[PDB]
Amino acid sequence: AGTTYIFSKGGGQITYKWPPNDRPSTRADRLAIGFSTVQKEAVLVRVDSSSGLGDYLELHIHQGKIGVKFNVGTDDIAIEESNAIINDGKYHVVRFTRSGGNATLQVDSWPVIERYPAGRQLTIFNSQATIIIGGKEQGQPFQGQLSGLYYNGLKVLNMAAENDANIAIVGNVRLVG
Amino acid sequence: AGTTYIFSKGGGQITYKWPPNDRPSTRADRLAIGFSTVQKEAVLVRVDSSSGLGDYLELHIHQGKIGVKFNVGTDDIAIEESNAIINDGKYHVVRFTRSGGNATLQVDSWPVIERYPAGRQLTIFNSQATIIIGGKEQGQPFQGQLSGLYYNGLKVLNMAAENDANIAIVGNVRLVG
Amino acid sequence: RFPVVNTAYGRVRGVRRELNNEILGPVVQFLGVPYATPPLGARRFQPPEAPASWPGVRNATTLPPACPQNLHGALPAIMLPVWFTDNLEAAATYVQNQSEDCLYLNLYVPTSGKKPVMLFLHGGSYMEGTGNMFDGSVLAAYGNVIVVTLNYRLGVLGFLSTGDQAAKGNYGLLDQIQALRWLSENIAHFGGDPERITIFGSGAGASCVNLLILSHHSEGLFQKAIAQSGTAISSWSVNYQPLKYTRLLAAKVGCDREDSTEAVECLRRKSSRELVDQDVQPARYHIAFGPVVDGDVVPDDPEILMQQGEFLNYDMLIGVNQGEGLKFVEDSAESEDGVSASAFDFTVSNFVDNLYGYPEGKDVLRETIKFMYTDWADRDNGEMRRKTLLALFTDHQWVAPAVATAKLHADYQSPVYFYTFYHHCQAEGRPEWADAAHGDELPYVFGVPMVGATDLFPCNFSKNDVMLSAVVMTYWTNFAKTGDPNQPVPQDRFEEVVWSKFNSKEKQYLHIGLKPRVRDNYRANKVAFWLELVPHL
Amino acid sequence: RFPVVNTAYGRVRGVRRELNNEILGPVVQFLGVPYATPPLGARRFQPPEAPASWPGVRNATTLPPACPQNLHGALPAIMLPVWFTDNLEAAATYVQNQSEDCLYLNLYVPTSGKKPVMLFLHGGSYMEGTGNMFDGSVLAAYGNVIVVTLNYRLGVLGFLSTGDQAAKGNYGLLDQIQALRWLSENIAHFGGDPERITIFGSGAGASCVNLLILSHHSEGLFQKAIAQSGTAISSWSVNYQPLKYTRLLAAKVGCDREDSTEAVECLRRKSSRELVDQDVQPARYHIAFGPVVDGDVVPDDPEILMQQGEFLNYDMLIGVNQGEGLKFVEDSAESEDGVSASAFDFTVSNFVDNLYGYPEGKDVLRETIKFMYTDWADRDNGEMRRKTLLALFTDHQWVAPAVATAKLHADYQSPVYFYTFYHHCQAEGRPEWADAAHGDELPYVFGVPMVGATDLFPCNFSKNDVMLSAVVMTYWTNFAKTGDPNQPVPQRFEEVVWSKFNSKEKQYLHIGLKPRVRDNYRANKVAFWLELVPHL
Ligand SMILES: *[C@@H]1O[C@H](CO)[C@@H](O)[C@H](O)[C@H]1NC(C)=O
Ligand SMILES: *[C@@H]1O[C@H](CO)[C@@H](O)[C@H](O)[C@H]1NC(C)=O
Ligand SMILES: *[C@@H]1O[C@H](CO)[C@@H](O)[C@H](O)[C@H]1NC(C)=O
Ligand SMILES: *[C@@H]1O[C@H](CO)[C@@H](O)[C@H](O)[C@H]1NC(C)=O
Ligand SMILES: *[C@@H]1O[C@H](CO)[C@@H](O)[C@H](O)[C@H]1NC(C)=O
Ligand SMILES: *[C@@H]1O[C@H](CO)[C@@H](O)[C@H](O)[C@H]1NC(C)=O
Ligand SMILES: [Ca+2]
Ligand SMILES: [Ca+2]
Repeated sequence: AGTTYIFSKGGGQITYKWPPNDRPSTRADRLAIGFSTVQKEAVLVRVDSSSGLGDYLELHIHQGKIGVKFNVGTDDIAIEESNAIINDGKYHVVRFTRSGGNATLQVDSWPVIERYPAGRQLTIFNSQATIIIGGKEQGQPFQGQLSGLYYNGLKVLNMAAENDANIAIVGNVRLVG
Repeated sequence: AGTTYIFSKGGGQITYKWPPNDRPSTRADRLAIGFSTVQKEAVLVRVDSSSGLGDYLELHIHQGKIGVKFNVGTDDIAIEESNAIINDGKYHVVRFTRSGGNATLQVDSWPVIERYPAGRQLTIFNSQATIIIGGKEQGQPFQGQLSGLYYNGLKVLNMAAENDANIAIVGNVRLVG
Repeated sequence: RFPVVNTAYGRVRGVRRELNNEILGPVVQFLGVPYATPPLGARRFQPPEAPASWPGVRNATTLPPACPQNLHGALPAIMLPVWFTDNLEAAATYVQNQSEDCLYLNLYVPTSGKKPVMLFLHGGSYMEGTGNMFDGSVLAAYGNVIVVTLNYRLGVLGFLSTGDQAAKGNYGLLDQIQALRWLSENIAHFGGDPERITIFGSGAGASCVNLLILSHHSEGLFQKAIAQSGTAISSWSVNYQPLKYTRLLAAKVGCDREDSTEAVECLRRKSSRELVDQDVQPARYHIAFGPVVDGDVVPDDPEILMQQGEFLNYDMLIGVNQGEGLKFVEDSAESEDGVSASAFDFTVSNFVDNLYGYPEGKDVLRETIKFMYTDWADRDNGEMRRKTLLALFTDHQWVAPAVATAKLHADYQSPVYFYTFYHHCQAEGRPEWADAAHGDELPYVFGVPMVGATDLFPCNFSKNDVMLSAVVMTYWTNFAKTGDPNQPVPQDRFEEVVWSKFNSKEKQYLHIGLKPRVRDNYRANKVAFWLELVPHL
Repeated sequence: RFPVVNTAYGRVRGVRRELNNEILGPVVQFLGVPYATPPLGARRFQPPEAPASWPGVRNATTLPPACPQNLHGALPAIMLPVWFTDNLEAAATYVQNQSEDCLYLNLYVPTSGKKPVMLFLHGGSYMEGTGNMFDGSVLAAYGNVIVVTLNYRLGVLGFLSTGDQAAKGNYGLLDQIQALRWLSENIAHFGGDPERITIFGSGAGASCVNLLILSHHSEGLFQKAIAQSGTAISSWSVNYQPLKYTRLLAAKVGCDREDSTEAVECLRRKSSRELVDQDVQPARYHIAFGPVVDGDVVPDDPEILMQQGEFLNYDMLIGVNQGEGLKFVEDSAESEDGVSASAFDFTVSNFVDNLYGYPEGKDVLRETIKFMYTDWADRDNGEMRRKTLLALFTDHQWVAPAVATAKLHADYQSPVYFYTFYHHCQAEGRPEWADAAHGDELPYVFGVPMVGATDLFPCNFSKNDVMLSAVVMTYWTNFAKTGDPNQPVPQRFEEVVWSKFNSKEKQYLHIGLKPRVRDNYRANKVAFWLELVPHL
């Protein structure tokens, strides 16, 4: 019920760029978003490292099922909610908590999904640089509504309506009211 | 008989030193000298190289036998007039022709002793520095009479009698006349 | 006056010591503030916990007792700072009240937000050194920063480990982390800023810094780091064979049970002085008791943890002195000429035998590091063989690991500032040919020249020394304030030089000295030899 | 004025050509004097014999024919001098009348009483060249010395060998020694001195000079030597497997019998033009037909011989240039930036494969000679990779062997003077980054700048080049006169005293526009190649 942003025809994208001297590297991450769309394939939020590093975190809908795919350095680990129908046009909420190599996913009120990949896994997400909302550059444009991107205390959607210097709006992204 | 020299009690040494720029190296060495003495253990002619090089040539009377021992780089090669006695007080002329490893030693009219050592042999007498007559420093001083020390076209005794600037005398080396 | 201050565990009373110089304000000193419960009996060889609150007012005006140690023993005489092993009799004055319950810390508060904190991790090895040797009061008044100097468990009582859970080890590291936690949750009462805690140290303490970066225990406790003359990847940084030396000590003391827990309990039943005064000699260029790679405090080999980027983007200020292997060449420091060619081929061979010992690459590596570290234009100089031996030890132990850690930290986009220290105070027994040795930057960082010679530092300081001390103190305090040695306080030839970062592509550094200049590559040839060619042999 | 001088075999008629320059006096050239019987029939593949007296007066005015060769074919381009390969069209003009009767020598008598003699042993490689290209008349008129440039059997006809007694080999060296013998027994008639015969040469010819020092055939024929940019211990100075290439040539020509004597007898029947034109490609940085260790002329391999002092105290004037491997880096001389890393490591790997080829020391050696030859302070230049590749080739092939042979000669108390050449004539097609390449000290020694540009040397020569040519010619002629480049004729070049190359302190002179007597030429890399590479 926060600063809900409307995607329109064609596509759009929201970019949050950290200051070059204050790019944070976190051992644990928390990604929360409420959304409403009927797309069968989409990329909602994609978090990238700086230049060259292969560290990334992406939230995406594959075959209608929402899931988080992140690469922390060893292998690409994906935890996906597949035992439900979520792209039915209703307002859903998804919360993802990552602690080192362990991952936890929750959607609405359905029971949590835990992922514990085998072997010794790197734990540090190195030098986050940009938050990407919409997945325009990923190849799957988004057509729907998003609300409340809480990411380690940096609500990008909250500042998007405030015309912050670091926030960039490119495309047909629209804001209610 | 040439310019005869006499070695008295205690002996002495007469030295001809090549200039430091004109030290001769020679593949074939020729020696020839007349002498008269009754000694049994002595060294007469000493040819040395400059610092470091192991090349040398020795004429010595050991156990009543006159012989020549030269080191050209591989090993010491010695040839002696074993089948005769020479220290009888008479005038004996000794000549010695060298060609690399091959050596021919002749005395008076007795048959020439020939030596053709086996194996790979070095040939060059590198950087001859001084010629020594008397053999006092070696450890076997000589006491007798010498005449015409021929060494590769250098009449050493004749030029020593001529009082050259490159000839020095020490001890009891005395001229005949 | 005595400005009592209230902490989360009670109230403490300090002092208002007045400084000798006339350009430094007064400094309030709280000496002996505890930060962890005394680990005397059954709590020995256990991680520290929070202290006990006291009713009323605690009285903190005297230097706290030192940790148990055997200074007059067979110390590792190479890794220690030169001023420590020269003035060893004066250093024993501070370690006079050695007691097991040594977990205390001393705060120096000067009198544009709240003041930053600078924690100091002392040490030359892990078996010596106490925080009372350094009076961090000149640095506090000059930079308007709070300076904290602590005491932590050392040697047998603080780093003994077996490998299993009977004694995991790294008790000194957990003591330092507990001190950082106490600072994080109690410094705002003293006027400090709990979000600008810079942690710095020289020598073995510096290694602790580079091991506190990789420990997830110290996540949000500090934000910056200043590691001078020390790394976590040198040969004497960690202990990869703790069980061997633990068993050797257990057998020496009088109990060696095949069960680790039984032997650990027996050791817990023995007096500290009895198991500290024993002598266990480690292999050369190694340590007996030190940090251990277990999995809790140090997850993996430090050389592997930083290659994979397991750190949280801490601003770093690394540094190297010109010649620190001054104790490598000590048997030949009293000769008219240098070392003989027959002896230069001997120290290098012993060096390779003690550091590599590989049966395969023992004759190809020795010949190539003999060829590299000889001045071929002066092949028979003599002195320029002692000089190259000193340079060899410095390059292998202190320069190459420092540059390696700088590159690994910069490749993951964390601001790294590299410095090289050249000037040194004219000591008494120091050879004329010698230069800035190990630990010869502490006098300048701690503002010794601004108060004159002490018992620990008896050189005479000129005006140039005072200028250099002011410059390096300004650099360090600027870093602690804003994370950039030039931003807050401009210099006042040091004025016009701008210190640049350390990018891996172009390794810019600063050549601190009487004639500073931002150079571009420090000993590129030998550093490349030690990092890029030697692994191929 | 055609002066007639009577030799030990007859009378020859010369000329009295006068030079274009004013200071230099006129010379007398006996171009075309023979020194051995021509090897046409059964004398082919045989050592030379002394000539036959001719009744009357023999005209010596025309430049004699060159020895059979084929420039427009497969030649080793790496070892050839730069001016020879660049101006190959003009160079091929001199070799036009190639005949098997090519044993001739050319004297240039100028116009204390006797004059010094300087023989020139030409040849960039062992397949090409002739003495007519080097008009040694300015050198004769300036330094007042008698310059003699000869022609000797080249390539297949003068160096073919089988190892056995069917063809001993080294017919070119035997021809050169025969020419030296003719000079020794005949130069007194022309006014020269039979006691001051210097021999000098650049390129592979200089190798001959070194191979002429260790041979007992040339015992008292000459007294000095000037070996520039050449050695007898480098990779391409001696042919170590001549039987293989001889058998390949026999198979290619048309007769390859199992018996060496029958094969040689069949070869003698072939024309001199048939076997020259066939190509026989040797391995890279090696030679096919060249000097062979046989026990007659060269007793053992040259590297061993100079270790055990098997030389007769010949004064030496050795030297090198700054960059001679200019043709090592040729495919990358027409690029915006220098050699890329993927290509630098590839060239180094090919270098190690072709030159060492040791299965054991393969990746230890390649890594260390990669690390040694790269400037780490400016690692990613790109352009400072061409310089290091050129320096690597120069150091391995020309500088390290030259320093090794200078040390070996100086260790047995025989004077050695080491020189390094830096200034090079500004050509047209030579890159700006390049420097004095192989054989770029030849215009200055022979006084080309004092006559002007010729077909072989198309640069212009300014006043600086004339001054340097005068200085270098003065040094060379002083060495010929007295064995010391300072004594007879005094000269930035007046205050410099050239010092002997001592093994302990490797003193040398740095010839150039700014000369200086330096102390150690590339001590690091030379010590690398002489004292570390053998340990891997
Ligand atoms: C992941 O879960 C395992 C199992 O409980 C635990 O041991 C480990 O510490 C967890 N890792 C993180 C980074 O929380
Ligand atoms: C010694 O004599 C043999 C006999 O033929 C000869 O072959 C050899 O060359 C001679 N040695 C020298 C050094 O000439
Ligand atoms: C602080 O403590 C000492 C000894 O514990 C005591 O003598 C002194 O009076 C105290 N300071 C006060 C009470 O101000
Ligand atoms: C201080 O100067 C005095 C007198 O020159 C000298 O004796 C003393 O050793 C010096 N001390 C130091 C450490 O500079
Ligand atoms: C020499 O040349 C002249 C003309 O130059 C000619 O008349 C004469 O026949 C020639 N003689 C010989 C022997 O070649
Ligand atoms: C030689 O040619 C170059 C071409 O640039 C020119 O600079 C120079 O002046 C010329 N020298 C003479 C003497 O013509
Ligand atoms: Ca990572
Ligand atoms: Ca010898």
